[PDB]
Amino acid sequence: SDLIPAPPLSKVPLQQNFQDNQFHGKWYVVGVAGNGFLREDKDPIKMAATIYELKEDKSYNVTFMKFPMKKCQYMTDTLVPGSQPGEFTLGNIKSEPGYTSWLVRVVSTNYNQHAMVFFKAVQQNREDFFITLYGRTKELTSELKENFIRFSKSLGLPENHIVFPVPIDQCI
Ligand SMILES: [Ca+2]
Repeated sequence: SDLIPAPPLSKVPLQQNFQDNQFHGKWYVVGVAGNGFLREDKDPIKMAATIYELKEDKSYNVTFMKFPMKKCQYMTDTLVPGSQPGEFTLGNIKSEPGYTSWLVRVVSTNYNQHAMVFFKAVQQNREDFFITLYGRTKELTSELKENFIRFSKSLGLPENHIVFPVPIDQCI
């Protein structure tokens, strides 16, 4: 009853010279892909803003809709500095009563338009991973979306594990 094994970090690019002070602010989740959820027809992933606040200790406070982003419930957690700039540990992506935490690698960004971010369970026995496509706006180019499908598939994901939330539903 297990998941598609997570890729090694060797297959995941890291944004070089990551600028933490340009990555802060509001990002929309334009695309989500992962091994741990299915493209539900009658309960779709909602588009939600994610807020990054940069702290003086170079952590971020991050505010986001709880995964898997089907209920209009938000949480705040912390991105703690990882091995390099642009890589972090995140404590939680939802209510997690088990021994669970997340490695976060900013794969690519241009700060003012798009980002792609990789997440994988830290725990040795866990295979959970996902990728988010961030937009400063609710819409991104065909080119940016196709590149997200490309990256997502490169990590073993089939098409039914890749979703683009409708840039609508402010969770009324
Ligand atoms: Ca946790």
